[PDB]
Amino acid sequence: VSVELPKRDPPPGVPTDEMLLNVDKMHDVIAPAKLLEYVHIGPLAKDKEDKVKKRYPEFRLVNTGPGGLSALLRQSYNGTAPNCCRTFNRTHYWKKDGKISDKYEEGAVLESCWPDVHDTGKCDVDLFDWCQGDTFDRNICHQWIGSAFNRSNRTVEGQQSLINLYNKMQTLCSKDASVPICESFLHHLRA
Amino acid sequence: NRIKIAPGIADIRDKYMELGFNYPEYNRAVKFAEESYTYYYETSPGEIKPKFCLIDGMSIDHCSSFIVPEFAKQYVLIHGEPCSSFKFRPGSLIYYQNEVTPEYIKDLKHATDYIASGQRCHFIKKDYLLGDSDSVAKCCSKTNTKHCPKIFNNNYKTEHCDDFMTGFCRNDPGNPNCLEWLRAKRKPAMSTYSDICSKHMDARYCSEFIRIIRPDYFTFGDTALYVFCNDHKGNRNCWCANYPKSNSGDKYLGPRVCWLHEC
Repeated sequence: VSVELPKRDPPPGVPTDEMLLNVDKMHDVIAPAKLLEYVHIGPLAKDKEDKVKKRYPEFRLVNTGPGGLSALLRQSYNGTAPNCCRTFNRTHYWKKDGKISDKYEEGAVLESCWPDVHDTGKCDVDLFDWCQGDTFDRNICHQWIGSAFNRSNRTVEGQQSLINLYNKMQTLCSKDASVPICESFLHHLRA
Repeated sequence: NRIKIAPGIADIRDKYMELGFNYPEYNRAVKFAEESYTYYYETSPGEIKPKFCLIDGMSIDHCSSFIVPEFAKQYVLIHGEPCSSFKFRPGSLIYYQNEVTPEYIKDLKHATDYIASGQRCHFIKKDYLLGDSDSVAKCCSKTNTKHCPKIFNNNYKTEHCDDFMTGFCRNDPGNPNCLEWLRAKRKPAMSTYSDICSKHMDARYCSEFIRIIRPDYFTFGDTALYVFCNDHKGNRNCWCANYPKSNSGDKYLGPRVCWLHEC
């Protein structure tokens, strides 16, 4: 082709909010994400996507858009019972170096447990053992008992766990009602 | 040779590229579309598809050059249909019509380096996007909600703001936003205010907290009261829940509360 081809200059691109997203600063956005909810994290490299996969084992990396535009999709809650059944405030914790924290530092791994985990009935088996003996905290055990009395049973596991909890509490209190947990059980039965 | 471009009877953004070659039947035409409008609406319901054919190995930034920055704050770029564009006209969409077919495009690319492949620009509408903890603090605290997603700005009907508000409301428990977050009656809010009120039970927001929880979740207030009335045993207001007598602290608990007409 002897004739030189006319070359149109591409227009100067302007980035969006989506393409200016850094996954390193999105730990307060990704953590409260619910199930089947997308959290776009902007462009991502291979080392960065491996790092994100390690820091968020509960999520999945979905390449939504070209240029590495990825999003995280929550798949399951990996929170263990001992870590987040003993408190109502904590929703997720960063685990690293064999220790648990509520503050983010580099190299940590997110661990989130189900919203209103107590209402589901997973915490009953743990707090039943934790609320007898020297490990009895009055606030947490009392609030757990009170919220167990007023519980919206949505799933079959909910009713099953509630019935097991009532049976175990009744048996333990028939054994002895002077223990603080049976005192709280009797108080909330009266209430 | 004999390269030319002519606008057609359609809109100005679409044109015809004309080749006049020595071979008589290569004197042909190709309908190509290049965009020159900054979009402020949707080409199709719920989506924007500018005619910019983003070629492979090219920065995605240019794909957003055709959208107003205000309108693009809540659109995300996804993969589009495969397309072809001239290398010397990066992003000139090629219409696969009549003799134009992807096989012909591949043959032309093999013959000469005036053709590249890629994907059509495709923006979908989901919601606004946050990128740092400062924007989350702005959205959840409701100080500045000009650009905040529905999930983080929905008047505390979902637990997306629970973690931030848990620490935010310990500084100022009397904030109307904190009380309206408490009024959602989720466990983090009630436990945070139980911890707050175990030390400041003599404050107005604790009266409102007690009015909110009871009678469904009284267990989050009683505990708080207990703590307060075991720390401030000298408070004249804890003298019904915690009687000053050393042996008789539960003197007026339960139905006995009515034996003292001050309680």
